[PDB]
Formats: sequence, C-alpha cells, structure tokens
Amino acid sequence: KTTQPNSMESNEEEPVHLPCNHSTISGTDYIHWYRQLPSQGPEYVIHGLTSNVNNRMASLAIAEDRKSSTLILHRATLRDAAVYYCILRDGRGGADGLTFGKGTHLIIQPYIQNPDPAVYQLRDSKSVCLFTDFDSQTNVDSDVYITDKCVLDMRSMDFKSNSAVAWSNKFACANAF
Amino acid sequence: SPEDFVYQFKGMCYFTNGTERVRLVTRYIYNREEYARFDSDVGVYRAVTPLGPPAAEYWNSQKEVLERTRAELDTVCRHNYQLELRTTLQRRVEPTVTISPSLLVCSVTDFYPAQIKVRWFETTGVVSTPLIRNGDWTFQILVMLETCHVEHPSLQNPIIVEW
Amino acid sequence: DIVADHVASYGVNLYQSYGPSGQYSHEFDGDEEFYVDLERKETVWQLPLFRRFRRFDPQFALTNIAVLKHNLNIVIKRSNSTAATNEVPEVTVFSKSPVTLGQPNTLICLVDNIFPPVVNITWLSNGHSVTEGVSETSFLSKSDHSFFKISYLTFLPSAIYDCKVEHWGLDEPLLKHWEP
Amino acid sequence: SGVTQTPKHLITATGQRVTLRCSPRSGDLSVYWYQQSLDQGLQFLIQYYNGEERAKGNILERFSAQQFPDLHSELNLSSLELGDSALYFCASSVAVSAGTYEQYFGPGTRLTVTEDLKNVFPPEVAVFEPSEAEISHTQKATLVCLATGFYPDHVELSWWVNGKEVHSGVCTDPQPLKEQPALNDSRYALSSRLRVSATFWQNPRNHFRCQVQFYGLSENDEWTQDRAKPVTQIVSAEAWGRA
Amino acid sequence: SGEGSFQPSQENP
Ligand SMILES: *[C@@H]1O[C@H](CO)[C@@H](O)[C@H](O)[C@H]1NC(C)=O
Ligand SMILES: *[C@@H]1O[C@H](CO)[C@@H](O)[C@H](O)[C@H]1NC(C)=O
Repeated sequence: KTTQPNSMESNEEEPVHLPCNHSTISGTDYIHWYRQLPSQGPEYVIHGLTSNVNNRMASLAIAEDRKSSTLILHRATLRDAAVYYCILRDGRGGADGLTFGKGTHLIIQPYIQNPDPAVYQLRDSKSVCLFTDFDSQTNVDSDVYITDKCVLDMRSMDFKSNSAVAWSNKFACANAF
Repeated sequence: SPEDFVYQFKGMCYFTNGTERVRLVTRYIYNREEYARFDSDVGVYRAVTPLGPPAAEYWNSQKEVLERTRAELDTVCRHNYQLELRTTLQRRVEPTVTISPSLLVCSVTDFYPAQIKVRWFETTGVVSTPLIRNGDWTFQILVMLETCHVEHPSLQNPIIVEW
Repeated sequence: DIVADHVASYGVNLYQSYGPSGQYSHEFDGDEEFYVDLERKETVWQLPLFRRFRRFDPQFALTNIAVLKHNLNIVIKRSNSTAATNEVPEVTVFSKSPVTLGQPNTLICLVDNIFPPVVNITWLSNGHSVTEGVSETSFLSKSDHSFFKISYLTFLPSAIYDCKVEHWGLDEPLLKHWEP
Repeated sequence: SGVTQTPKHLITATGQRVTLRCSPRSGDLSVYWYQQSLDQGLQFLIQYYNGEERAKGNILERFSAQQFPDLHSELNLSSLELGDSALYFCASSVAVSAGTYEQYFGPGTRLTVTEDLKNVFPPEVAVFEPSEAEISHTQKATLVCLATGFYPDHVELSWWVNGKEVHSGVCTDPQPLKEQPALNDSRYALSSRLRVSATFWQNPRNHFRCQVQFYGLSENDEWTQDRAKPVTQIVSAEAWGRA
Repeated sequence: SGEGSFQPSQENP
C-alpha cells in the first residue's frame, strides 16, 4: 500500500510537490508515478529506486530512508491538472503492483488576486443562474440543481475565471447557497 | 539423436571482502557460446561474440534497460547478500577425520565451507585428491600418504588424529 | 568473469527446444540453493535452514523462462539455426562417508560435462534397477557453460552397484561400477 | 499512445456478453487489461506476454481474455451486470515486465450496463444568453450551455464560435449530474460556460453554438419503443449576439 | 524479506 493526500490545489506557473508514503518499501521495490487527465487514459510520468531521478516530464525525490517520495513538477499548467497515482512495483514486475489505487486529484487553477463574486440570471435563446468570479477556496433542495465548481478546458488561454451553475424549473435565483 | 537448441541466462554476483567490493555479470548464452554480457564494472551491455552486437546495440539504446540492469547490483547482489549472511555464511559444519591404509589415507568427510588445511605431522611425502563436492553443501577430501592434523574454520581447537 | 571471495548465480536460467524444457535455480559458491518446479509453480529449497528462513516467488522464475523462450527464437534465426553439439559426459561414483558393512551410507554418482542438459541417471543393485531411495540435484552450472548433475543412492553395505547413464553424446549407455 | 482500442463507447443490457478489442504499440509484446470503476479506481485484470497469459489479478470467472499471434488482444465480459458499468483500459509494454518499464495506455472502452435498453435517451441542449448585469459589472459576458435528460453519460460537450471550435473561456462540469439520484437508471444533466468579452458578444454578427456529441445505439440494434431511436448523434444549441 | 533475482533483457524483434 501507498498513501497519498486526497486532493491538492496549486496555481498555474508554480512548482508542485506531490507527496506519497510507503513505509514498508522493500529493497527490490521501485516507485512509480502515473497521471490521468479527466477524459483520457493514464500515462507514465517517472519511476525510481533511490536518490533523485529526472526525465523530460518531471522530477522524483525519494527520501533517505526510502519511506516517502515527492513528485515534483517544475512548471504546472491546466494541462497538468489530473489524477496522480503513486505505485510500488518490484523491479521484476508481477501481479501485485500493477493495479493503480485511488491517486491524488491535482487541481490547477489560475491565481485570481481579487475575486468579484456575483450571481447572474440568464435568458433562454425558462432561465438559468450563474455564480462566477469567486475565489478558489470556496466550495459550491428537492427540485433545485446546483453544479459543483467547473473544471477549465486545458486548452484555454484566456477568460480563465471559474464558475458554478444553479437551475430549477420550479425559484428564487438569489436564495441558492 | 534428437535435435536441440539450448538457451542460458546467468545472472551472477561476485563478492569480495564482504561487500567492500561487489560486482555483477549477467551472461546471455546461445548453447554454450556467451554472446552478450553486462558487467557492472563496464556499466553497459557488450557483445561477447559476433552473435551479440544486435542484442547489445539494442539494449544500450534503452535508458530503462540500462538503469535497471545497473540497479540489479543493489536489487539482486546487495539485497541477497544480507540473506546469505544470515543463512549460508553461518553454516559451519564439523568434518569427520579417520585414517585407513590402502599408503595410509586421511579422509576428511562432510564439512562446510570449502576452506580447509590438512597436513601430516611434520614431513611431506604426500598426495591429495582435489576438493570433492558432494552437491549437498558438504565437501570430501582424501589426503593420501606413502598423526593427521586437520584445520577447518569451524573448529575452535584443530583436530588431531594419531595413527 | 572473476576470482572473487564468493561467486553466486542468482538465476541460472535455462530453456531448450527439445521437450521443450527449462530450469530455474539459484546457486551459491557452486551449490544449489533452490530450483523452481515450473509445472508445480513451487520454489523448492535444498536445505532445511533455507526452508526455514528464505523465500522466493516462483512467478519471477516463470516470467524469466517466458523471456528465454522468446530470446531463443531470435538467436536461432541469427545463428542460421545452429544446433547444440552433444558433449561426452564423464561419470564418477563414490560414497558420502567411508564404508562399514551394516552401516547405512549414500552412493554419489557425479555426472560431469553434460550438454545439452538432457540425461538419464539410473542406479543398479546388481543387474536390477533401484526405484526407491534415489535422489538427485538439478543441472548445476559450470563456467564452461556445460552442466553437472549428482545422483544419490542410500544403501546398506553388503557382500555390487552400478550407476547407469544415458546421454546423446554416448554410443552405448555408460555404466560406472562400484563395490565395497 | 500508439495503443488502439475498440469500441470506444458501448451500451448493453444485463445478462449479455460483449468483447473488447485492443491492438498494442507496434514494437510492444505485452498487453495489460484494466478496469476503472468509480468505487475501485484503476484495477488490474489480466496481462498477456508474447501470446501466452502472464499475470492475473481480480478477474471474475465471468471474464475471459487472450492474446492472438499478431499480438492483438480481445476481452470478453460474460453475464454482464449493473455493477460491471465501468471504464475498461488496454495497456501495452515493450517487455514482459512493467516494474522498470513504462506502460502505454489506450483510449479505453466506456461500458454502461443498463436494466433495459429502453432507458437510453439523447440529450436536450439549450444555450443561455449572458446577463445585462455581468456586462455592466465585469465588462465580460458568459454564455451557459445546458444538456439535460440523457442516459447514459456517454457525452462530449464542445463550444463553437463561427464554425471553428474554441477553448479559451471554456469551463465545464467535471462529471454529468444525476437528475433523479434515487434511481440507478437516472438520466443525466451537464452544464458548460463560455466567457467571452462584452464587445465580442455585443457584435450581432457573432454566431455561438454549443455542441453535444451523444454516443448511443448502432444501426444493428433492435429498437421497439414509440419514440425515435436514440442512436449516436450530435444534438446542438446555438445563439447569436445582441447590442 | 524475499529473495532478489536477475531478469533477462528482451531480444529485439
Ligand atoms: C548466415 O547466413 C548468411 C547468408 O548466407 C551469412 O552471410 C551469415 O554470415 C550467416 N551468419 C552466421 C552467424 O553464420
Ligand atoms: C532415457 O530413457 C528413455 C526410455 O528408455 C529413452 O527414450 C530416452 O531417450 C533416454 N534419454 C536419454 C538422454 O538417452
């Protein structure tokens, strides 16, 4: 077993250090890191045995006693927002070690310096409500549907403000959260 | 007689003065011809015969394949030596020494490890078989002669057997 | 190669087209620590001590042989289908301890220079074939890439014994004699 | 990477048996089969090396696989159950081991297993025009798309301005939403946003379109309901600017 | 603590 934090948020442009524990690592065990973008399949990042390893993708810092490790990404963009699995494998391979666990959800959002939180109602081209321009560290009835904070298009290069939507066919747009 | 094509792979470790010097050599062998090897002393794969270049050229062209074979010094050699140290290397076995004329033969039977010193008390007009291997972690050695004092690492006081 | 304090084969991997058959064993200082029964998928250690304290996963063996099988295919083509040459083995017979009439002992048949590693070793009390009380080692590796194999026979010294060996490098079957 | 896998999307009734194909990277000799479920994460099933089986995980007896001589593999799931609704991934490796080698994964099969094939619905899509308020406050204008009442969540939402697909200002829900979360066969909702500048929206000759690609039934599918056949289709909604 | 072992490298097709 390895253990990792459930979720992790870091800003764009900044280095990210993803932690992993594995106290009962063996002398024949390698440490592996894989990522998995929301829609896509998983993909290899890096793997190691001792000290430090770096490929054209990332850096991996294994602890002196080999009982923990850190996946380091020097620059993080929306395209690095994905799930990160930390795996022990025997250098030789075999069944027990192929299966990926839960992994860590690494959220990459842009740094908004001064939020402008607001609720706006919209007409149908029947209506919808929108909560937008709010800061990252804020988390978002019977017949009333609210979406969770959206996830940005990785290929986005502008208007990168996050937003959530609340609708109903019943509805006081003001009284939503 | 039936036709046969033989393959061998020999992952070998070499230990000196404990592990103050460790070295690995992996051997790829077609029938009896070793054609490619990895020496931890060189650090890359090398073709041993003209049968090897295709395999060695290809193996060095994969960082993964290199680093992994290199690492086998820790993950195979160093890792197993600790388990030898606990078991094999503490297997001291007391030899049995008797004398029977045929020449009066001083046969030394069943002991471990190999390092042993048989001498006749102290003239030398002797003949001695090579260090025979039983195949079950004991060694035989008969020391012929035209008191037999036998020295083995396992014995505190050396064994002395008169005629 | 080297002339070091301790030489160890952590994987004498073997696979031949005839059969087809293969062997996985680990050796230390020229002796066999364990082999893996490939069909039973069970690591078989060769000392009680090893059985008490050492563990090896048979899967690593089965994986390794899968690689040899593939590897052998490519080297066969590259060698323009060069077959193994039969070696003429040599046979020695001797006892584990000196012989005493009416004292249980073990006869040891050393078959040396085996290639390819395909051999029959069968004991003989007089003219008759001994079925029970027989044990043997695996093919043990030699630095000249041939093999040796040692067969054992527990017996009671009485008022003759023969180690019968069949190998492709022999014309007729070889019988080495032993009496007390 | 160079690992192909078919079919991408799949919807079948319970009790049925379907088979997933996968061709590994050309140079590669190993195939791994994986099952990713909401509750189990990314679980290893079975590995094949060089034709013969190599490693088994928690494959059920109802599951079967093999690797053929040309090295492609098939995976058959028999007596399909509700809980078998999952994402199925094929992987590829140069050598027998993945302990020191990387694994190259395929696109994966999206398999939903439903109680009845009657529960399959295409989405209804609507585009909502930005408020006069957001324009007056932020000098920015956000369109919102809403795709509703579809089953299953085999759906792709894309934003289109003047015939060319856009990504900037595009922000969408992580997963589709359960409309009647009580029901195992609940229909789904999904919303997305497109934020563009106010002067861009205030251009009346600007054409926005929210496209939703739904993956449904095939030509070879027995359909006996009063409504139209919920096949694979693009259901879309669009809106123009205003000043 | 189990036993380590060498693994042979793949010959190239
Ligand atoms: C195999 O045959 C080819 C073509 O006849 C020859 O040129 C080559 O040297 C041969 N290879 C070996 C290893 O004998
Ligand atoms: C062993 O004996 C069997 C049965 O007589 C025979 O078919 C086989 O060829 C023998 N093996 C060898 C290596 O001669």
